[PDB]
Amino acid sequence: RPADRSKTGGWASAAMILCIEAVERLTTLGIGVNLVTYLTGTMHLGNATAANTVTNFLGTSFMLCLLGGFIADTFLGRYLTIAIFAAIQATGVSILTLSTIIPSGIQLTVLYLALYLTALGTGGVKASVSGFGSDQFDETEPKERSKMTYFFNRFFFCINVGSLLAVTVLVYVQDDVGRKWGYGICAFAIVLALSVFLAGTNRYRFKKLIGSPMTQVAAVIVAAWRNRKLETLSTLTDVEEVKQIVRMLPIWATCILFWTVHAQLTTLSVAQSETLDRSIGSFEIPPASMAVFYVGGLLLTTAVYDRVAIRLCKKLFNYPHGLRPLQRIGLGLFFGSMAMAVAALVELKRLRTAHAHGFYLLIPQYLIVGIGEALIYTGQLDFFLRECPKGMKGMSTGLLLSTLALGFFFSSVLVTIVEKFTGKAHPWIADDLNKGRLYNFYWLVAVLVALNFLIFLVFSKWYVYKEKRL
Amino acid sequence: RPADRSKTGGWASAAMILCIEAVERLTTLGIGVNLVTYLTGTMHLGNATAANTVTNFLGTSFMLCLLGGFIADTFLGRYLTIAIFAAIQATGVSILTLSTIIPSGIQLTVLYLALYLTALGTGGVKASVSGFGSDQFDETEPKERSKMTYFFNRFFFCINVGSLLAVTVLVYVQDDVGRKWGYGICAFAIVLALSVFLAGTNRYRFKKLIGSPMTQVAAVIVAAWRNRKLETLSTLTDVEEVKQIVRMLPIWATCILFWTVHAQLTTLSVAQSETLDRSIGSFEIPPASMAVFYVGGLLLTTAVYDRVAIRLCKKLFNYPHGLRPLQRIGLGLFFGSMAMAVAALVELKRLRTAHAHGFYLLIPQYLIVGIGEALIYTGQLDFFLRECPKGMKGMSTGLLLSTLALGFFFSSVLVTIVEKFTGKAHPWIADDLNKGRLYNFYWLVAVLVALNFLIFLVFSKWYVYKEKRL
Repeated sequence: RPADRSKTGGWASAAMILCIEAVERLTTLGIGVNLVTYLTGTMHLGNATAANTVTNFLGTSFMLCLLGGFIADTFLGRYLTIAIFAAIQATGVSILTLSTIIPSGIQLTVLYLALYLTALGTGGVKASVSGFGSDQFDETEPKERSKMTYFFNRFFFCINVGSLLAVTVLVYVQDDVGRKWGYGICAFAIVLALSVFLAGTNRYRFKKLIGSPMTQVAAVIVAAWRNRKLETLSTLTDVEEVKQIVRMLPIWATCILFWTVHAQLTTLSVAQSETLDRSIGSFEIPPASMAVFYVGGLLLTTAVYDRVAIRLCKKLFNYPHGLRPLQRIGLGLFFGSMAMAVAALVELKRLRTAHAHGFYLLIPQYLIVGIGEALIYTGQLDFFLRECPKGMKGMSTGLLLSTLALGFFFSSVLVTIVEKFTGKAHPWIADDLNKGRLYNFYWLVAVLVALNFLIFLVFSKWYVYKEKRL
Repeated sequence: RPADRSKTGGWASAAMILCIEAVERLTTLGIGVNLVTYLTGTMHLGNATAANTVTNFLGTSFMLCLLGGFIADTFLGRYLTIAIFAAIQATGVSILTLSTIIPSGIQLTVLYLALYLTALGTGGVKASVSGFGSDQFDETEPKERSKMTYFFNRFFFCINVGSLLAVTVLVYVQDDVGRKWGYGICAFAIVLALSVFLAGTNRYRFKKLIGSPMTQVAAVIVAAWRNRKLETLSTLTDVEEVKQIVRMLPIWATCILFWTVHAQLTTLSVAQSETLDRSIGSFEIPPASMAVFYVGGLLLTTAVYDRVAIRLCKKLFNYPHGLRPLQRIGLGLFFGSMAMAVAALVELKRLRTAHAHGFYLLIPQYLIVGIGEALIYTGQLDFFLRECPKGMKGMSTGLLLSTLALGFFFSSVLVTIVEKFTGKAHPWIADDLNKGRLYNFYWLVAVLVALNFLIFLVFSKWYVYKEKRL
């Protein structure tokens, strides 16, 4: 409740608060990755619309985080949003466990509820836990500057370990050990982390946060039709501030498509996994445990790049960031189409052995995505961070969240459109890959993103001209 | 965050806050009444070892309630007490549910925590939910007073339904269905209410509060030792009022021996239940489920009195209630030893029969405790409300909780005393009570309560002669 006391508002906060961060982030992977294998095997839904289902939860998961961020900053507290939404997911992620214990009519209503309740909690929690660990920070930071970025960096390459573990350990517990423990532990994980965080309310110092920027971006959007009827600095320097974001839009819209190549990764590649050359010597590998190559492919890249960035910046005379304003964004797109087409070539390189009459076959597509991801993500971030003012910086992260969600919603559209393409005989979005076609769909995304790549470079020459001529 | 809002601070306060009170209430009985049965044949403890582990829990469950009430009245609010101590209990009971599904040296280590975690949680929740949901009260009260008092009697005889069902179905879900669901439903029940509570942190209005007597009493004790070496209005008003709290004390001290008798019904009388004439036709009744006769006893003795109050107030010229101040306690203390006399007499009629070669036999004792309770409570409560200056009105519901907690401990002291002096060839409370002499343990209680109630009568004369002169 009162004014700062350095003998209370300290690491105690950094500890308990960020417990939920690992707890939530690891649950989103744990649940997310393998939800496909449940909706298929356990839930009986058709492969085409068993994937479709998942994207929309993921799509929500982010659109909710975008929607919930505003609620956080503008309404009743960035603290309370953690408390309200950790309690929302704990309820949602426990109905999922009870959903794996009680008994597709009523069974779906409960499932889609439990999922879009976990899509709700995650959206609110993720939007604040990160910014509440931050609320510790100081003016010129006396010792805080070193105390902060030592723990936070010791916390980041700590959740990387856990993120590998959610794909590795938790998928084994879901596929082999039964989804009762699989989802059940996630339920326990969040209830524990809720008391831990709420035990800390005391050792915390709540900071006065300003809810923006959209707050003004919408009054700009309302004055659209009062001006239609008409058809000092709020227009002199603020409308010319909103008209600067609409410029990110072409480049921003282009990104969405990478997140669909990243979506197809968890959906069908996991369903392709539940067939391909299974037995690993003595034991067996879980189908969904394939995403390890993407998590690895993600890790390794930024582990190498943030050691070789100097070697890029020295050979080619450049600014602090070793050729990544949007350069790294184009590179990701290049790999975006690579992974899809490789996955399409391999798709039939498995079929040309199934019809006429595996573990390594699905390794490229995942590995190519991870590399393409670490390149497109640290590109996207360090784009409108550097290409927007400080009262709009990190209100630029709002463009990242809409980018993601849109790509997952678009995969559902992409799969749904192809369902409305071929009805009779065998379509290219089947229930059985050993019977029906699928490589065709993997080529469609490989082309839709190859088209996008040429579409991107057109906007590349146009946006560089917007910051230099004007 | 700013001020009074009749169009905002509303009935969700009533709706969404009190459910935790309701959940906790069904969670304390549902676990409290059983537990002994779980520690008998599931955890495998001795009849005198398991029933003693219960009295410490339930005592500490109020010793905390006394403390949590002080936390709400002085530290980081009445909303935060609910927010912290519900999640704690939801952590605690989920550990207890996980205690009944995972694999005694390290099994009790996990079970005792999950217990005393439900105790710390339960305590803080009880001592702040009721006091926060009632936040609807207004100065002169504009149409509020009506909705206010009605909602609570649409809640108090709502939680009276479910408390009766907690002895009925929840016990049957444990004793028959399995302690997995038993504590499992108990756990989900609290994780749902905690989500609902925090969510409606809008249609809630919080008030600024301070809460004694505890503060001033200790501050008076501070002066007693700092002025020990010596052996203005605070000396004339603050102490002359503190002296008034030293007055309930002998009455308070006597009531302690009622909760010792009460505790036996929840613990030791559940061992006299399980071993006696089980089945009722085609379907059997759970051993713990005998408390329906106690719960029914209370609920009836209450409803019967709440009609035959005016009938005996008009016969014997009384003021607002039918000889309800300290005359009220007396009956409960006599009925306290009465059930200890009756149950002992029926014990030998259960034992002397078994050596010579049941469900009806335990109905008397449960009712006698229930009857005496609704009398001792409307005595203890309707005492210090009218028997202490209004600055400490209801700031003596502690002088209620302290009588309970100690009453539970005094029984834990009683069982440990009898075991050391009478053990181990022919013990009173042993591993097998048929191969032991139980009946005489009651004569220690029955006569103790007969002697304790005797000193109560010896005090009642010296009270309305030494306190009435003020």
